[PDB]
Amino acid sequence: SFAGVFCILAIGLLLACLVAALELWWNSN
Amino acid sequence: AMRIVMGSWWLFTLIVCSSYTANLAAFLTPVRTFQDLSKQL
Repeated sequence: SFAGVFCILAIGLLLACLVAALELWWNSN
Repeated sequence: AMRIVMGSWWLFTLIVCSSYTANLAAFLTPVRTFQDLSKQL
């Protein structure tokens, strides 16, 4: 009952760790 | 500002998916039943 259901759940973790490194490198400089 | 954005409009659709998800769950709904042909299975 849950196949493409949790796909977006990981996609949010993708954009999470994406901007997590992205703005951190933009702001630690 | 722009750092506050990530999971927000993510939840503007994921919970909607979840609402449609939990929506459908029951929409096709000695003594065991009431009809003799329903007993035949």
